[PDB]
Formats: sequence, structure tokens, C-alpha cells
Amino acid sequence: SAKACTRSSRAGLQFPVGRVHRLLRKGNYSERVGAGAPVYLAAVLEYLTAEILELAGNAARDNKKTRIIPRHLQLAIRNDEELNKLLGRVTIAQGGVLPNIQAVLLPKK
Amino acid sequence: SAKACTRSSRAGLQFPVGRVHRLLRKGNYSERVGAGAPVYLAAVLEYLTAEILELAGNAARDNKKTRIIPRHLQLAIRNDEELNKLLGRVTIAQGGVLPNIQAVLLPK
Amino acid sequence: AIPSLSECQCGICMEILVEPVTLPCNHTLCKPCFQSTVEKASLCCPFCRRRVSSWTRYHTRRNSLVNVELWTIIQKHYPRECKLR
Amino acid sequence: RSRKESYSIYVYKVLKQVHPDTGISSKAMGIMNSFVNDIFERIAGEASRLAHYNKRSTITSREIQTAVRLLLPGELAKHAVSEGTKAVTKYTS
Amino acid sequence: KRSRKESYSIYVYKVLKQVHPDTGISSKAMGIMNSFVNDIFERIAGEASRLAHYNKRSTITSREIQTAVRLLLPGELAKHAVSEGTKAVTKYTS
Amino acid sequence: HMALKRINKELSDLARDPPAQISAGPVGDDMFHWQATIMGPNDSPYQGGVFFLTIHFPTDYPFKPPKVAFTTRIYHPNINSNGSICLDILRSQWSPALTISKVLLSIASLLDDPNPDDPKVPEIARIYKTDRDKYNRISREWTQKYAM
Amino acid sequence: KVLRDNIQGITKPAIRRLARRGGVKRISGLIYEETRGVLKVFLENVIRDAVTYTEHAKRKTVTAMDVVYALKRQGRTLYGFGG
Amino acid sequence: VLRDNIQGITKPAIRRLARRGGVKRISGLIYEETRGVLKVFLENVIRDAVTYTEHAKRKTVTAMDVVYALKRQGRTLYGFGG
Amino acid sequence: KPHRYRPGTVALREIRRYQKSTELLIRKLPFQRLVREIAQDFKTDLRFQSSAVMALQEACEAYLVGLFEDTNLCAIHAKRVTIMPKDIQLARRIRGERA
Amino acid sequence: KPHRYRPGTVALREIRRYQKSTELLIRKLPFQRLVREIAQDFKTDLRFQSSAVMALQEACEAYLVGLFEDTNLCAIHAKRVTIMPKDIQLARRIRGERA
DNA sequence: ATCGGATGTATATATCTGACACGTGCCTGGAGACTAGGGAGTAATCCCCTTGGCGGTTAAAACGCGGGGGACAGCGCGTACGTGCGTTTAAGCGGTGCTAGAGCTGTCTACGACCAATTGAGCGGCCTCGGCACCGGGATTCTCGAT
DNA sequence: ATCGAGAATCCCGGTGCCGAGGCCGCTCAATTGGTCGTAGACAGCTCTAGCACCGCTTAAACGCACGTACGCGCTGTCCCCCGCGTTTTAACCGCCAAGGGGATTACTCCCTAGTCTCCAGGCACGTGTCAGATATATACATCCGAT
Ligand SMILES: [Zn+2]
Ligand SMILES: [Zn+2]
Repeated sequence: SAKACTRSSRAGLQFPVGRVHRLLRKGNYSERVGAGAPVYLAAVLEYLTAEILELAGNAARDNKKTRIIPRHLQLAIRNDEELNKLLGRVTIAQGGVLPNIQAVLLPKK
Repeated sequence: SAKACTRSSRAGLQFPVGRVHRLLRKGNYSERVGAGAPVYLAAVLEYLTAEILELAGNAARDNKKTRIIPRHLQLAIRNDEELNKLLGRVTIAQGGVLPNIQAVLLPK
Repeated sequence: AIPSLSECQCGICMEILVEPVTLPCNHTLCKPCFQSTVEKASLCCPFCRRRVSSWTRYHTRRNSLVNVELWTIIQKHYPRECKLR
Repeated sequence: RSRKESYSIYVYKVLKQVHPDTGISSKAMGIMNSFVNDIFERIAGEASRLAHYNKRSTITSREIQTAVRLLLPGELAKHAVSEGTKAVTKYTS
Repeated sequence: KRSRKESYSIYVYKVLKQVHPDTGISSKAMGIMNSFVNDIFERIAGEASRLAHYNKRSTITSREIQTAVRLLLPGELAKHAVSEGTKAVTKYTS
Repeated sequence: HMALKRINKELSDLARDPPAQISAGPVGDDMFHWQATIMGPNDSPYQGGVFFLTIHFPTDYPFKPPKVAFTTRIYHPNINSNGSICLDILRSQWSPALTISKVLLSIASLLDDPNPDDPKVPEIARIYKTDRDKYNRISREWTQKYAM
Repeated sequence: KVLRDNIQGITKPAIRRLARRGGVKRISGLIYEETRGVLKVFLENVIRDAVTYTEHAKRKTVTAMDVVYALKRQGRTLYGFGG
Repeated sequence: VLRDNIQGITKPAIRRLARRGGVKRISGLIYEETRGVLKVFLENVIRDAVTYTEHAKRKTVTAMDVVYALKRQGRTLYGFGG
Repeated sequence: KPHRYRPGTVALREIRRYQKSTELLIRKLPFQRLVREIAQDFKTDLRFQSSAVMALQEACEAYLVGLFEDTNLCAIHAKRVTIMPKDIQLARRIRGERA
Repeated sequence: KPHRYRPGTVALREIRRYQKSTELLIRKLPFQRLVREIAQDFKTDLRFQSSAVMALQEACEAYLVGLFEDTNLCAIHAKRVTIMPKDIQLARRIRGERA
């Protein structure tokens, strides 16, 4: 690239590359840290954030609301397949549960 | 304690203190490492090793042998309240399982 | 058969046994000496020199360390020395 | 006073990039911050373990890629690897 | 020749001869003991590292390892392990 | 405390049946500090050699071992120049059941034969395990010059 | 100023509501004592580690971060209270 | 190339595994379920083992890769190194 | 004459009411008192942040709900609809909590 | 006239025999072939160290043996002695492997 | 198959309040230029250990049959749980006052990292003998059909 | 309740073989000695928020009654696993042979850390307003008894 603007804009990201570089350097992970690791990690983090925010926004708009609340995040995470496996052991505060009822308990015809 | 003897003997331990100090310094745990941490860690490791080995030897003597095989280690670990909790997710190769048959299945 | 006063002497503090504990090696000694030994000595029988870590760990959770059968005998037969100290 | 850093502004920028007309509350923002921190810790720790297993002292982009492939499930891992490779390639020139 | 590979075999054998002065040990059992020692070392060291990072420190002291032992071991193993470590440190200092 | 009574009984027991060619006693007004004299064993190159030792009792006795140190100079792989003693009884395998008489007997047995497997001074240990006459000679002049 | 028998404040209707959220249509009469016992065990397990964390830091107040750390150490990550 | 090797996990082997597990009586549809679940477990472990091998620029799957893959899933194994 | 609901048609409605909400179901003061009582054994005279109690409550309620789901599945497995203590015991055993 | 053991009294003998040994209950060559076939999807022309196959075999057997205990407990909970695939499914769901 | 109460849930409108989105000052952390050195890339050699083939023998697998014990369905009972009503209880909210203790700043003293010299602990390679595996014969003990 | 016969398991004595434990040579990593920069231990001050108390609603809890449906036991049927015998298939063992790739060593070069200087991006603080919660009155889905 042009080697002129900020590193986040140089790589085309929104998440900070300098802050991620500092966190990797001062986090007691290794003696040295390469020059391309923060870019990769920031890209991965931004992709995951964009995915979850898209699903949560869809859930909120399906509920006639214009703000994402923890309930919408819980619905977006639980309904999806990969995001539920990635966050299997995670508890979302004020998120509730996904509504389902076992078919045995429904009234007989 | 008086100096002019090996570090692992001033503490009275058997596990090495210099090796543990080096493994803590180069293990990417923290920037600095205190002078008493290796001694404490080596003491804890030695205590746990002795704890396992005593019960393993008792089981070996029960089985009329003068040697310890993984079966004796499994028998020692599984039959203890705290050791089983500590090594709960751990699999020991060639250890087998404890004998336990549910009372429902026995003949009447 | 009943033990005498001479044969009821602790091997560490050389006093009358109080809250005695009997190790699996059939070696008995009073509770304060046992606790001081386990805290500062090598965590074995001071006489036999055998490992008693598992026994102490298993019997501490149930308060079954003391030897009540002989403790009552000592508390009843010889009130003088035990009450004095 | 002491200042506390957070990923709030970047999360808001991503949200406005995805859904331009939806806002976000405060508790949801805190949950997002916790999620980002957790994923950072997971990937960085696995990359450190990979570097230590091979007798290296540097965390390069390939170790981050291997950590991403080991942590995330199939399609998530594929898309994350693609995005990271694209970002690094665009950054290096 | 073949490169040197460190292990905890000598010290495990020394402890075994301390506790049972008439019992040997196999090779698979020795490998299992080595793996157990390595695993416990990693657990305690990692817990201490995280604990020191939480409080904004730069040094792993005996206090951090003591608290890690308190956290990781079960109810009655922790007390005896802490006692043994404190005794070892006290003996080493003086 | 308990240490004072234990040391008093120790002195009484030592007085009842003193061992062979060793004599220990309190230095003075306090029972904590002790001084002892040891004779070189007959089956050793320390014939007719008197040796002096100082004993310091930690206040937390018997649960902590006493510390003994040579006063005179001796030629032996298990004793350093300043009087340091390398013995498993004093540091490694000490149990509260032991007595000062027992540690003195252990020191006498150490004077009987050395332990070159784990020596305090490795050079004289290897020269001892290489030849016998050199060590016997030099120990003879050491006990003739300093012990006597 | 000690407290006693405060596990009876986890009343029967509260346990019934938790079961209804869980998806339970019918409940037996001995479920409540079992639920109280499980509740006590879980709370003791979490609070022991939380108090250990707050004691290592030379504090007399347990913070939200100590509880979060204890929960994460026990394998139940919590979002929304920091970390 | 190899195909249809899941049927080498015969009925007697599954019966022996059940007997060691403490099972007194077994139905007739257990074996296919066991084959399926074992295949899933093997795929899950071998995928991580091969990933570890490929990162190290190797062509031989060592025991260290298998041990690391098992430890990565909360299935620590003692006896083959580590 | 007066209206009576068939048994089970009011408990199938509370399920829909409580699976659509996110509120906490245990009263806060009794739970806070229970938390303060439990933490008396480990260290005397502690102080709790207002957020520590909330974190404990929101973790514990979620744990209880997750346990009750498995309990309901265990009860259904035995060809019943009500949940006994043995369902809770089996769920806890299989999960590995008590072993 | 020929001596025959009643059903169920030989299964218990096998239970007592196999819970006392420590060997591997799956034949080695079929398991090695299965491992190679499964691994051939991820990367071709792979080579396996002789102890990698052994580690995989030990892990797989220690997993199946531990699964069968939960399966048997589910079967007993359902008031039966015969284990069925639904027992395996319930055990896996409660453990967290199926969900 | 519905027919009509009776209940509860969903829908539309007004409103007002506190949390969300934006703007401003600034100060600390990130960017830019430069130098030094050690970590990692690449080429070359060695030899260990992985793959492939062959023959034999024999333990384990596959197939089949007889039947008995266990899984599944159907009935009946009575008791334990659900639904509804009226009464007592303590949570929830607001407001006030006090101070224990978390949080931040300034000094300085002891502890831990770096570096050079040195030598003994621990590793690799060898070798021997006793513990454990195996085989053959016998004693003891569950098991089952018949009384 | 028992007697006895066929089958399985444990005990005991003799033989052998290989791996467990001790020994020797040596190479490098742990120990000692000295120096220096800074981490955190301690004292002092601030001001946040955690705790305790008081009064008023009214929401949730509790106790009681009725009835009914579901848990549990019993009985019957049938069919599918189990135990045993005979035959077929391929696993296991010992052996030989080839070479693929893992593991070590030497040289080089360039990528990253440490340092100094500089400035703007993000954090704390303040403010305005509109999205959503609450209150109130219809509209319709749903359930239950009755022919
Ligand atoms: Zn005593
Ligand atoms: Zn004894």
C-alpha cells in the first residue's frame, strides 16, 4: 500500500491494528511478534463482529425494534449453527432462552 | 539455611529447583519470576508425586507384585476421593476400568 | 490388661498423652506433637519413618484422628497429670 | 481519574456498516466487548501454544491462521481465513 | 548422537525409593508419571500467570503459586500441598 | 517451654550413660548452647586426636534439628574448612525422636568411614578414592598439628 | 448479626417458574428440596473461588470481576458484567 | 485407496466393549449406532491431528500431534509423551 | 357454572409466558441474603458489590434452567411427563457434576 | 441332557473377565485401515507413526467404554436391562455431544 | 361433528421520560526514522523408521438353530398434583445519613535480570540377572436340573 | 427348603527370557560473584458507594378445597437375543528389502526490538430529544361444556 495513512486504513479494516499489536506484544504470549499477526487477528475479530451484528440486527428488525438488546443477541447466537457451537458454554446476561416445547406435552387431538 | 550446597537440598526437596526456575523463566508465563516460586512449585510437585506413588505401591503389593504398571496407577487414582477429582478428564493408557456391576443385573 | 503410667509416656514431649493419635504403624503419640511434626517435620512417623500422608488426609475429613478408646481410659484412670497439664 | 479502553467505537462503526439504521444499547455493547476480548484471548493463546510446540519464538500470520482453523467451525473458519489473508495481502502493499 | 532429552525420571525414582524402598517401577508407569508432572506444572504455572496478570503485576511470587494451588487442587489435597510448600520455602530461606 | 524440658532430660540421659569417648555439655548460664569433645576412633588415622564441636539449639525443638559445627580443623571430605558438616541426619532425615547422643554417634560413625558418593569437598574425595596412603599421611599431620 | 435458614427464601413458586422456563409441564412434590440442595452446592462452589480471588488481591470487597473470573475458571463464561 | 473399513469394527468387538462397560444385554441396532459415533469421534480427532501436522510442514503424523489434538478437546491422554 | 380450566392447559401457558421473557425469576433480597450467608464460612465480614450479587444470580438461574431441561428430557425418556428427583440425579450424573 | 447355561449367566462372566483385564478390544489391522481411510480426506500421501495409531486406538476405546456406562444407566433408568439406540442418543444429548 | 359463553391474548392510540447519540477539550499512546543482532530461511548429509511382500498357524469371526426371558401393550385403582379463592407476609421503592475502603500519588529500598568462569549433575550407551510370563497338573467353587 | 454332576476359576511348582537397574564417559547448564535499573512496599489523602434505617403500597406467597388423570402394579403374548456347535476367513508373527523423510549442521541476511521525537485519536464530560414503556379501550383467537 501507500505506507502513508493509518495501519487500520492501510489494511482496509475498522478494528485497530496498533492496539492489537500492543496487546499481543504486552500479553505474555511469545518473545517476538511478527508484523502481520495483528492485521490477521483484527480481520478475524472484525469479521466475527460483523456476522453477529448482522444476525442481531435481523432479529431486532423482525421484532419491530430499532435497537439491539441482549435478547436479540441471544436469539441470533442460538438460532445459528456455527455461532451456537462457537459459543456453546457462554451465558448471555438478560438473554432468556429459545422457546420450544416437547411434542409429547401438547394436548391430544 | 546455610549456602554452599545445591539448591534442591537447602529446601530438602528431591525435584530440581534450578530446572523448575529455568522452565518458569523461559515458559512465557510472566516477565519476572520471584526467587521463592520454584521452591514452592517443586515442593507441590514432589508432594503430589509421592501421594500417587504410595497408593500405587500399595496396590502393587496387594496384587502380589514388586513392580508398578499402569493398572496399579489407575487403581490408586480411581479409588481415592480427591485424586479422582483432580484427574477426572485424564485417560491413562493400559489402565482398564474398575469392577462395578449394577445390582439390578445380578441374578436373583 | 491395663497400661501403666510409665508405658503411657509420649516419645516427643515426654508427657502424658492428650488426644492421642495412633498411626497405622501402631505408634501412638499426642495430638499437639502430631500436628507440630506434620507442620514442620517430614510428614512421617517420627519413630517408624513411614509415609502417613494418605492416612492423615483421609482421616482429617471425618475427625477420626483421635483414639477415643484409649483417650477415655487415660482421662479416667489418671486424672491428676492430665488435669494438671 | 483513569481511562479504560474498549472496542465500543469500532463495534459501532461495524454496526453502521452492516445495518445503517439500527442503534445499540449499553448492555449489548458490553456483551460485544466481552465477546471480542474472549475471542482475542482464545486465538492468541492457541497461537502461542503452536509457536511453543515447534520451538519458535515468533507469532507470525501462519500461526494465527492455524489457530483460527483449529478454533472456529467449518464455514466460520473458512471465511475468517479468507478475510485475514485478504487483509494481510492488502496491507503488505 | 541422539540429542539430549530432559525428563523427571530420576526424581520420580528417588521419591519412589523414599516411599517404598522395595518396589520397582515399569517404563510405561514412568512415562505416565512424567506426563502427570508436566501436566500439573503447566496447570499451576498458567493459573499463576493469569492471577498475576489480573492484579497488574510483573512478577510470579510464592503468593501467586500458593493461590494457584488453593484454586486447582481439591479440598484436602490443597491444604497439605500448601503446608509442604510453605515448609520448603521456610527451610530454604533460613 | 517444651524445648527447655527436652534439653534438660537430654542432659540427664547423657549423664546417666555417657557414650564412648564423646562428652557434651552446656556452655554456661543457658541450656541452648552446647559444646562437645570427640576422640578419634581407634580404627582411623585420627588416633589420640581431640576435636571440639559447638551445638546451637533452635528455639523450636525438637521439631527443628540442632546445628553442629566443628571448632578445630580436620581433613575429611564431609567437613569444610570453616566447620560445616554434610550429614543426612542434621538436614535430610531428621525426626523428633532423635537425640543429641544419636547425632554424636552418627558423627563418630562418619569419622569411622567417609562418604565419597556425596562429598562436601570433591577433590579430596577423589584423591581418597584414588589412593589411600596420601590421605592417611596428610590426616596424620593434620591431627598432629591442629588436634594435638 | 449472622443469618440462618435463608435457603427457604428460594420458594416453591420460584422453582416452579424456573421449571416452566426450562420447559416442564408437571412437577413432583419432592423436586423443591433437591433443587435447593443443587442451588446450595453450586453457590458454594462459585463463592469459594470468588472469595479466594478477592483475598489474593488484599481486598475486603468482592467485585463483579472476581465472580466473572471464578465462573470462567469453572467453565461457565458470563457476558455483560465485564471481562 | 481404501473404502468400507468401518465394517472391520465387528459385532464381537463392540460386544466386548459393552461388556467392559458393564452391559448385560444388548439389542440388535446398537452396532450401527456405535459405528457412527465412533466414526464421528475419529474424524474429529484426526482433523486436528492433521492440522497440527500440516502446520509443522511435515508429512508424518507423530504421536505428539495426536496427544495435542486429544488435549485440545478435554480428553487428555497419559502414556504416549506430552 | 364457574369457569374451570382443564388440568395442564394453564401450565402450558406459563411455559410460553416465561420462555418469551428475559426477567429474573427469583426474588432478589432472599437470594442476596443467601449469598451473604454462604460467604460467611470462607471469610468473615465481607462486602459485596451491587454487581457481584447480580452476576451470581444471573449465572445461577441459567444453570438451574439448563439443568431443568435435562431433567425434563430424562422424565420423558421413562415414558412420563412429571419430573422426579431421580431424573435430576441421573442428569447430574451423566453431565459429570457428581459422578 | 447336554449342559447349557441359562441366558444371562455367561454375559456376567464376560463382564467380570473384561473388567479385570487391560488389553485392547478392537483388532489392530482393521482399526489402522479405518484410521488411514478417515485421514485420507484431509491430506493425501500421509504417513502415520506407529504410536499415533496406538494413541488413537487407546483414546477411541476409552471413549466408547465410558459412553456405554451412561448408556447402561439410561437403560436402567427406563426400567430395562437391554440397551437401545435411544439410550445412546439421550446420553450423548445430555453430555453435550449431540445437542 | 358445532354451537355459544368466558377468558386471555393481540392490536391501536396518547404521552412523557431517561438513555442514546453527538459534540468539545486534551493528553497519552501510537506513528515515523534509525541502528544492531540474533532468529529463521536454505542447502547438504545421514540414517532411522515407515511401507510393502510372503508364508504359516490358529485364534477369532460368521452362520445357524432351539427356546426362554424380557420388551411392549392393555386394564384398573387411588392418590398425588393442578386450578381457583381468600388471607397474611414481606419484597420493592423513595429518601436520608455515615463512613469503610477502593483508588491514586510520591519516595525509595531491596529484589531480580545480565554477564563471565567453572565444574559437577544428568544424559546416552552397555550389560547382566531376577521378576514376570507361560505351561502342566490339581483343588476349589459357582451353576443347573432333579428331587 | 437340599444332593450331585459337568464346567470354570484359582493355586502351585518348574523353566526361560528380556528389560530394569546399575555403571562409565562426557558435555553443557546450573552455581557463584558482581553490578545496576526499576518494581512494588508503604505512607498519606480523597471521595464512592456499600450499609443501615424508616415508612407506604400492593404484589407475590401461603393455606385450603375439590376432583381427576396419571403413575404404578399386574397379566398376557410373542419374538428376538443368548448360548452352543461347526466352518470359513484373515489377524498375528517372523523375515527380508528399499528408500522417504525426519533430524542435525553450517552460513547468511533481514526482520524485529529498543530509543527518541511528535501529534492526533480516543476517552471523560456535558447536553438535547425521541424510542420505548405504560395506560386504556376494542378485536379476535382459544378453550370448555353440551347435544
Ligand atoms: Zn507429645
Ligand atoms: Zn511408627
